[PDB]
Amino acid sequence: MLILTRKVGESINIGDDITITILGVSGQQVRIGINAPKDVAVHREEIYQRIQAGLTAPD
Amino acid sequence: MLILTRKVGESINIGDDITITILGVSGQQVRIGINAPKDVAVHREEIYQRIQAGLTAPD
RNA sequence: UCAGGACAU
RNA sequence: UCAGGACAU
Repeated sequence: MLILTRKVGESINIGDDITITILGVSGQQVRIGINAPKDVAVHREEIYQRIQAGLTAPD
Repeated sequence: MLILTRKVGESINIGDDITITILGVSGQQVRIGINAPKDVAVHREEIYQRIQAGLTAPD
């Protein structure tokens, strides 16, 4: 686990092929971006539960 | 490239072993959390430049 | 901004 | 906002 603080217009990184960018905020909402190869997956925590059910590609 | 707009307390996911959470905001600041194995790296964009200089894991 | 592989900025 | 593998929340 890691925790750190950032502000709009800055970035964070993961692995050696992933990047994250805080595009800005709108009230409690926070617009964020993600940059990774299609060799990996990325979704909301909601959609992730449909995938970790036992797969990475639908029927 | 992906873009999301979610608020404090929400979560997002990457790969099959990474998770992200938005702990909250303060004006323009945005405190964030990350959860991944030590088999991968995670730092802010500032520290990432010390790593991509020729490596991906500290001493 | 209700969910996408797009900064719509 | 100071930099860590910790929500210090």
